[PDB]
Amino acid sequence: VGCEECPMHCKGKNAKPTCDDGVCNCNV
Repeated sequence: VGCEECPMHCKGKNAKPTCDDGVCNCNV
């Protein structure tokens, strides 16, 4: 995953993606 490829991976409704040291992660 990546910062420019996060939205594609994690996609829901109340799940916002985040970038931490090149580590993408979606929470809220």
